[PDB]
Amino acid sequence: SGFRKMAFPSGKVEGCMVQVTCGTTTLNGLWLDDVVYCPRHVICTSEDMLNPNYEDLLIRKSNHNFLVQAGNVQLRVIGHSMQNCVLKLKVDTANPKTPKYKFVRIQPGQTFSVLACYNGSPSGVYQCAMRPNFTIKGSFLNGSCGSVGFNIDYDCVSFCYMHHMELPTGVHAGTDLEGNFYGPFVDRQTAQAAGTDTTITVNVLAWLYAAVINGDRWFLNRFTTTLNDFNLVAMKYNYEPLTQDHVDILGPLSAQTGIAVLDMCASLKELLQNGMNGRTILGSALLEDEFTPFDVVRQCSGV
Amino acid sequence: SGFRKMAFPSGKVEGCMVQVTCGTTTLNGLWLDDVVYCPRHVICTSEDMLNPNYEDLLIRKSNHNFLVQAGNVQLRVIGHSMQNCVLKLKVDTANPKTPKYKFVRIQPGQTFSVLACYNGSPSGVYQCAMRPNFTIKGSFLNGSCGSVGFNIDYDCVSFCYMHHMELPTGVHAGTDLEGNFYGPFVDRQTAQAAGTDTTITVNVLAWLYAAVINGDRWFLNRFTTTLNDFNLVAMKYNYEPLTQDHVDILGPLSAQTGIAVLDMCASLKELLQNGMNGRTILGSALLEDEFTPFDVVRQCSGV
Ligand SMILES: *C(=O)[C@H](C[C@@H]1CCNC1=O)NC(=O)[C@H](CC1CCCCC1)NC(=O)c1cc2ccccc2[nH]1
Ligand SMILES: *C(=O)[C@H](C[C@@H]1CCNC1=O)NC(=O)[C@H](CC1CCCCC1)NC(=O)c1cc2ccccc2[nH]1
Repeated sequence: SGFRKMAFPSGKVEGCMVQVTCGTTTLNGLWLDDVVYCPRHVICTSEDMLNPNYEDLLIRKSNHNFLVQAGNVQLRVIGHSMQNCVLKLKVDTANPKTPKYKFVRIQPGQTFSVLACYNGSPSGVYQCAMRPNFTIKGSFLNGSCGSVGFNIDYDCVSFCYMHHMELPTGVHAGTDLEGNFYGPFVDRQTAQAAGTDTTITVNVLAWLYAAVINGDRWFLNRFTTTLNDFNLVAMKYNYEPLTQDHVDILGPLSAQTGIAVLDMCASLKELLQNGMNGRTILGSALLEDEFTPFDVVRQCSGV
Repeated sequence: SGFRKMAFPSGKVEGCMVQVTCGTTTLNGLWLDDVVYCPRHVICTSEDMLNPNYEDLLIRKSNHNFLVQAGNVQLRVIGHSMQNCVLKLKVDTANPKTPKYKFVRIQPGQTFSVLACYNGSPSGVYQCAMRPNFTIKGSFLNGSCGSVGFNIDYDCVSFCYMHHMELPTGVHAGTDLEGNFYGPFVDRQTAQAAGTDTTITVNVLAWLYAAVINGDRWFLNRFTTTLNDFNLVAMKYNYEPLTQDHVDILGPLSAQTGIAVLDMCASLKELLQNGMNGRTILGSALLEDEFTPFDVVRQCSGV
């Protein structure tokens, strides 16, 4: 029993983290085979953060301008190139700790683990969701750029996020490992800001199922609703619409608990219209939306 | 910016996890140098869980009754002994991945990271506090026994918890790595249950400071209180008393924010008597008590 925000074990990613320095800027890089991946804004000086032309900035660089350090061993850079908003630094040594890996872009509402790093040294690991507005609510200080987000399946690491910047509201923006930003954000200085966000409905329903599996039942009721009537309520409370595919994805949890999805939707409707009346669910006084149905199944396998 | 429940990177502990089987019972062990540590209840059969005599059960065992597997390599057991509620299985190979380590017993109100494991394979990592009643609110299924809790300081792992059992309320109980239980719990079948718990006041104040550092200020006020008047309120709301040592420990966070500790105590008094009036702090609608002052400083270093 119990239900925690749980990250994947981070050792396979720890063995990939390095430090990259260009000029006076230090951030992290990801070393896989003989390539180190990092944010291209490592090459930007304070004097040209408004409208950097990265193609020009990079043409003016040589391999020796990039200092890469893996633990206390310097890696020699033997090529450099840009891939969208990431740099690829070819080094003369393949990482002996390279795990099986993939580069996968995730969807809003999906979750992943972040290994926060500074100076190429891992500091902490935590779980995050990609919000509907393509930001993440992370925990990142100066120096954390190049830290990555990932999921692990069997022994394969699927990297899905590299950190680039913090927006004015304190949420975070970055790219996939092909260097393409999540959301309408750019690696230059603007007034860019997080757009309106919404709550991830299917995840809230998954977490209510987690709660039932863990013995929290007070929010259940004898009612059911139709999908259309539920989505009218969802729209009123800034929740994403629930689709039949979402209902299908919740099938296993519904079977395990014996509570039909539209029955649980009636509970969620009542929680949105009435609140919790001083009670808690899985130790929270808010409806939690950063657990996917797969996260719940993985963690609450057989109660 | 941002504030997350963050665990320590788990790779140094991943390299220590093994599987231990005795009879039909499989759980996890911790392999350090040439010793594997695991819960002694691995030797208990279903027929003697009410009043096992572990001294007798172990005298009837031989080394070959213990099957230890590290990845897909079997380790040969060459000695066995009991240390309080842990078994020590001497094996014929020193773990080449042994980190620098210590065995440290923690205090209630202290936090640590748990590497949940099954069949000697790490599954997830999360942060936990030792409650005042010496339970932990973990996430553990069948097979998780022998999973450990730890903190990391520089490159030294301080192991502080090994998992043994779940209580009837769904919270968890275990030992330090010397095999001594946290709290009034035993590794035999009884009606034992978690005793009354309380909220960790100094941790709530630390988290309010984290919130201020992260831009949540709505709960601040112009008032201050005395320590005695605050502790009268604490007692009414089942909070631990706040000591002058706690005030001293909060010194750095108070200096960084410019908010005196007894000024923040006045805010906490108002939150306990009035509630939050529909607002949130660091994404929570409850007062959070599983971050220590050190956790806050480590994560919110320089905003
Ligand atoms: C890389 O390590 C950091 C990570 C920041 C630091 C604080 N918290 C984080 O996540 N990235 C930055 O500091 C970027 C660097 C820019 C260089 C030029 C191209 C764009 C990225 N800057 C910011 O994250 C930043 C600047 C800024 C100014 C005003 C409001 C918000 C804001 N965010
Ligand atoms: C080891 O892997 C497990 C971990 C449990 C499983 C479910 N969640 C956990 O944390 N440990 C157990 O199953 C113990 C084994 C006992 C063997 C004999 C000596 C004491 C431990 N049992 C329990 O955790 C347990 C049994 C039980 C019965 C009734 C109410 C609660 C309860 N808890």
